[PDB]
Amino acid sequence: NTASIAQARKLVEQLKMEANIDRIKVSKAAADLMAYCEAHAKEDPLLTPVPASENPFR
Amino acid sequence: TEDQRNEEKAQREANKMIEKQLQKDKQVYRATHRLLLLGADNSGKSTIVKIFETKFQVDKVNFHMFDVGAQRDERRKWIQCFNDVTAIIFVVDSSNRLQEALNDFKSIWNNRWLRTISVILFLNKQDLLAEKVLAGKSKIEDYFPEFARYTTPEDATPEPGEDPRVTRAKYFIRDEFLRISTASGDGRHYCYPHFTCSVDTENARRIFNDCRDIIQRMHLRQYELL
Amino acid sequence: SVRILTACFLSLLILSTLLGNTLVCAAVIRFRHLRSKVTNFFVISLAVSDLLVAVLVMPWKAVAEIAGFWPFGSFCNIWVAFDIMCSTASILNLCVISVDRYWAISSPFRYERKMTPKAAFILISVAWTLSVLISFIPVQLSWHKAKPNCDSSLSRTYAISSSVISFYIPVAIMIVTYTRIYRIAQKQIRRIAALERAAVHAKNSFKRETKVLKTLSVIMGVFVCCWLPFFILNCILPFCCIDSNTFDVFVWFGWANSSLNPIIYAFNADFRKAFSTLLGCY
Amino acid sequence: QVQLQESGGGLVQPGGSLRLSCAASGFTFSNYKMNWVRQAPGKGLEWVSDISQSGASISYTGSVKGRFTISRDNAKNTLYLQMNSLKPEDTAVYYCARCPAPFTRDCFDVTSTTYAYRGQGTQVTVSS
Amino acid sequence: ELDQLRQEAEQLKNQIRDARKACADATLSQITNNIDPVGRIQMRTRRTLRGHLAKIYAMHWGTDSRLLVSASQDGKLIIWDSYTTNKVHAIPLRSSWVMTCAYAPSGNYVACGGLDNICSIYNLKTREGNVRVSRELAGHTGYLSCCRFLDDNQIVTSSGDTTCALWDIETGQQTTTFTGHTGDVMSLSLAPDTRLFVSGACDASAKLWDVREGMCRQTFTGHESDINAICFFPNGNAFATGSDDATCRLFDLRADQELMTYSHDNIICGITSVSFSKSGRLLLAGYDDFNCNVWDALKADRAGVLAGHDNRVSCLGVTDDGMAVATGSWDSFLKIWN
Ligand SMILES: CC(C)CCC[C@@H](C)[C@H]1CC[C@H]2[C@@H]3CC=C4C[C@@H](O)CC[C@]4(C)[C@H]3CC[C@]12C
Ligand SMILES: CC(C)CCC[C@@H](C)[C@H]1CC[C@H]2[C@@H]3CC=C4C[C@@H](O)CC[C@]4(C)[C@H]3CC[C@]12C
Ligand SMILES: CC(C)CCC[C@@H](C)[C@H]1CC[C@H]2[C@@H]3CC=C4C[C@@H](O)CC[C@]4(C)[C@H]3CC[C@]12C
Ligand SMILES: CCCN(CCc1cccs1)[C@H]1CCc2c(O)cccc2C1
Repeated sequence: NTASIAQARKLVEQLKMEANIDRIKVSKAAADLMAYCEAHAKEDPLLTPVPASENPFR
Repeated sequence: TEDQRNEEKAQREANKMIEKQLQKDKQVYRATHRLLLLGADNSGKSTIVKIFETKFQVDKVNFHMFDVGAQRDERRKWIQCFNDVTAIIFVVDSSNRLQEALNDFKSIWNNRWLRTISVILFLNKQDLLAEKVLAGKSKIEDYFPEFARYTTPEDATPEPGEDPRVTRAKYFIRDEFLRISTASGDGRHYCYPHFTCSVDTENARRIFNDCRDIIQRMHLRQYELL
Repeated sequence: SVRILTACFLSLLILSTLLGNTLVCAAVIRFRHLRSKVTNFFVISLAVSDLLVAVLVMPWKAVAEIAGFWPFGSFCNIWVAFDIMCSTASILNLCVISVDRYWAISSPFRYERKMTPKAAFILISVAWTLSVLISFIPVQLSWHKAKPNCDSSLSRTYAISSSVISFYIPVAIMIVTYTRIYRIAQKQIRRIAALERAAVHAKNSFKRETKVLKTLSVIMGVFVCCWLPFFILNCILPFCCIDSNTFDVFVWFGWANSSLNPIIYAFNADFRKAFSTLLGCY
Repeated sequence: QVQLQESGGGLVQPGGSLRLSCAASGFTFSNYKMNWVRQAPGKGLEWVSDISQSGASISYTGSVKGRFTISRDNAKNTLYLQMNSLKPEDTAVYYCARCPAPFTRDCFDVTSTTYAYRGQGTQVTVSS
Repeated sequence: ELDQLRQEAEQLKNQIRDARKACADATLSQITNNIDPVGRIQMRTRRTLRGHLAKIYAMHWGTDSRLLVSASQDGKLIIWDSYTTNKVHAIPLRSSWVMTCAYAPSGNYVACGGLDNICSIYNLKTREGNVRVSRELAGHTGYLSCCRFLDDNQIVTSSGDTTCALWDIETGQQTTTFTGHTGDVMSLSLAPDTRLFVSGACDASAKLWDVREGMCRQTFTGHESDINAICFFPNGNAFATGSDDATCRLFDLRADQELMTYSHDNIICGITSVSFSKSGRLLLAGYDDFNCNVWDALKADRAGVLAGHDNRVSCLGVTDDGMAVATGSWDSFLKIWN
């Protein structure tokens, strides 16, 4: 019995520990991913296709 | 470009040496029949042939048999490593753990990645099954109610001097795995039942005979003769 | 309308032969996995012999059969060597395929061990060497022509001996190999039936057995139906009984195998997939 | 978050009857074959019964054929086990378990000691 | 008391769910409305790499975007020049049943392991000029499922024993163990600012672990079946995951929740592998349906497809400069795409 009680205690302790954090308001978080893509879309060879003079797999 | 030509020559020599090694290792790999060995803790899988590994050869054919020993009871991810073995050897202690063996067999049989692999089914401890129906309170009827309505196949072969109750119990337990395997085999994979007990040497022949049948049935399917 | 109709059939049959034999080559050069299996070396080798029946043989007789005379002149003996060669190469490749299939089914472990690319290139080069040997040498030494336009009449010893080597030996081989394959398929059918019937009996096969007959009866029945009527009369004519306009029907029956061989030997689900992709079919 | 809660349980008389209930959340319940497994006191987990995605195919252990009936509601996201003629031998915790991946007939790990896709289970005790 | 602790865990989970609902402004699909779609991505196989005798079961790319590693269940671990197609090394292994491999960020070492429940490390830059086992990291009690180097001394491992571990390779011992997963841990991804990592684990959960502190900051639970695959988005603030439930899903760290799900009812296959492109704008995923879907990470459109394999796409990865995708599969071939 008492081992299963300690497993439930460890779940409660972890849940209590991750409940307490600040959560950054989702519109800002989605806007930051969107901003990161816009800032790097010029670099990205898979998003922005590449000529055979630059593509090493050409 | 001689700086590049020197490195190209170095990579070309490396590649051609590696390809020579991989060709010799392709022969060792293709020559070897990989097998996966399965069963409950009560199943005598450790004594069928005379990870843990067991290499044996029959008629100059190499069988390499793997038992996944020291791992957790949930298997749905590690079992996917065996999608390319030539057979699964599945070992059952005849006794109630028979329903655990049937549910394990069903899950091995119906898995997306094991659909192409035939099962060699060793129904082990038949001496214990025999004495425990020659004596004791017919409890197979209580674990499996269909053992009232069942009767022996007329193509069933008894061993010399076995009692008809032993034959009835043997072929009943055998036919349950045949019910599970026949329900979805699709001609893609087959079940090869054998009766056995822990003193048998002939099991090593039986695995070779069934691997002939697996590869024959595979070639017959390939040429649309099955 | 007989000449109009005959031109339509022979033109279509050449295109059917060209297309089918080229699809088999095209699928192997496009897709790597169809080239990986050593069984398919013999299928490629068959399809090339059949493609040569389509390019080196059928067109020039078809034009001569439309025109009613041979227009190509001194090409005649070269065309006879092409005809014997591509006919023999097709028949010997059908025989070598039956030996490959019988070795795989009869001795599956020894087959995995011994059917290396070396062994397949030996059997392929033996088939094609025996087709070159039986054709060009008896033609350039003029042993092939009758004992006294491209009339194509053959000496009795060359006709019999070349029919034995190019047809009656490979027919005895294909009959034995597909008879032994039938007996193996009957044993495996019966053992599958015993276990499925035991499952049904505890729950309380002739369709699968008919697939054996249907597949072997297509394989041998089409081969024999195309080539046997030619190779029986090819023994009779120098030993003489038959009108030339009728004998030419059996010549076209023999060559029609190069058209049918892709459907018999290059139609596993992987080849059907490769054709379907390459040709945009589905 | 994938979870299952079992309901129905406690003490009942031998020869009696009792309906178990399970409510799912965090999954599209219709895509999963679903199961009951039981643990008797001091003994291993054993399989009781299965129901497929559609409810058309069902199965039971040989101890249970006729005596229990499994059923499901793909619109309510619930699984049930109506139990009849209970023996003392049926005394166990009963767990609602789910097959691991959607769209398949294999269910390897539903009887495993630890497994992610079962509920907490409910006690069923069969005695006077 | 077990019912009281289980009930307090239900109270805490309901409280965490309400804390996430308080943060949940709008779905990312609405935020990105003004952004132009990617349109039809065309990527074509620029190489096929061949030589494995059995199913390729794993990959990693070098930091040079030029060498890559793959493993197969014949017991081979091959290192390739991706520009030239040349095999640079072809390491034999003690146990054939490999399930992961990795390549140190220096290129000095390669790791692998599988059903042996060991992680074996190979030095590529030995004084004797030959590849050999530098160490075996034994101690996991179920199959090694993923591993990844921080540097030439430190490796994170993931296991069927439902744990991750951090090892120091010179020491040969677990510098930490990460224990909170309930299913078999399937895959890892390390943060770009390498102080954190994520795992997903044969339960609906992914966890974010602190490398220095040794226990998870957050547990993400929005999946529906076994998470097979996981990857950071290139800024380290979000990650993708793919599972047997046929969805990919994007999660924030900072908002503690899902942002998006990627699916069609046309897809009934488990996802084996996931990776972003360099901008994060594409999310690539490999599937049991034998192909890869390319997703716009900001929209959930299928911006394209990679479809070159005869059997399961087992692994996928994008080079450190984003210049190519590699994909491996159970037919024994790698394809490289650009
Ligand atoms: C005798 C001459 C004039 C005509 C016949 C040439 C024959 C022998 C040639 C033509 C095409 C050739 C095949 C083309 C493609 C392949 C696939 C490759 O993976 C192995 C060799 C193999 C199987 C070749 C074997 C030899 C072959 C069959
Ligand atoms: C072992 C394999 C390669 C043998 C193949 C059979 C070959 C060699 C046989 C079959 C047909 C034969 C020919 C048949 C007819 C004649 C005409 C005769 O007046 C002289 C011999 C000659 C020219 C034969 C030479 C040998 C021959 C070409
Ligand atoms: C141009 C090609 C494709 C034509 C092929 C004709 C085929 C389909 C014909 C020729 C001979 C036929 C077979 C002749 C005899 C039997 C035995 C009988 O008990 C079942 C049907 C079966 C097995 C037939 C099936 C169809 C068959 C194989
Ligand atoms: C389909 C038949 C093709 N040809 C027939 C050539 C013609 C004869 C009359 C008009 S056109 C045979 C000729 C004889 C022969 C042979 O002895 C041995 C091996 C092949 C062949 C091929």
